[PDB]
Amino acid sequence: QWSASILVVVPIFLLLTGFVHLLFKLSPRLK
Amino acid sequence: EENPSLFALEAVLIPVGTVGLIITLIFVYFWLER
Repeated sequence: QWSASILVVVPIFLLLTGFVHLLFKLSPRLK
Repeated sequence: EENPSLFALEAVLIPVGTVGLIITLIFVYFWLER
């Protein structure tokens, strides 16, 4: 069985992880 | 049943919240830049 929340959240989560990597690349000890 | 109860489900609030977070991150990067 498929869930709308799972299919939406997977791509959105991918975008969020990409953003985290974007900031991490320009931030070593900054949080 | 008053008003669309299904419109208060999990799949509607979760994406908008995440989208807001992402937009906040890019806005933060832009502000910090220069």
